[PDB]
Amino acid sequence: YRPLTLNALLAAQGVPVKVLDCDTISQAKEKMLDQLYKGVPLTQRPDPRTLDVEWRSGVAGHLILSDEDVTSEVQGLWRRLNTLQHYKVPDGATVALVPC
Amino acid sequence: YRPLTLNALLAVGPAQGVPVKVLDCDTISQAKEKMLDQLYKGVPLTQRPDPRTLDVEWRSGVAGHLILSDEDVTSEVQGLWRRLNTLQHYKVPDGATVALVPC
Repeated sequence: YRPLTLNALLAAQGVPVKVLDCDTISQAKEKMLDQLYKGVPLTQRPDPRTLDVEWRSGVAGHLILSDEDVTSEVQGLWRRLNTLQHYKVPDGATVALVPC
Repeated sequence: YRPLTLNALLAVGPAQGVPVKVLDCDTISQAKEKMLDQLYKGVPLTQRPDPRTLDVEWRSGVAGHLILSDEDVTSEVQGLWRRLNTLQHYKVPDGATVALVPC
């Protein structure tokens, strides 16, 4: 259970967000929302489902992260929920919440 | 990987069951497809119900009349891993009566 800190954006300026590398994308997204909306009135906060999680990697472009996609580990009838470690998200990664 | 034969019925309309060979490792979706193809043998595609409009009902005197699905509250979990439900998951026995119910 390695902790990480994300540089979270709502898409200009990044905010630190404490997460674990074994958090699912859903779990990490909650934690990001908690920091990013802290100063936003209740009535102005979007529904989380209208946002996607976008990892803007340093050197290799942007990627939408989700709990289930073409990358998910499958073994016969079994499937693993995608985590931050699954995607190889490093400590200090810039991650944006973007219109879905 | 045990073969099973189900006693398959339609739940609407007026011993009535027809035999359907399945595998116990078939998903509910897969079992449903095999049940429709036997029950509706001879009936053109255009005269068959959309499969998504039917639920699979296992009429057990022991477990109850259960609606079976590929994914539900009973699905096996292990950490972050979830398994699709099969006939073996529900422990549907050989010769089980299973109905297709308008859904």
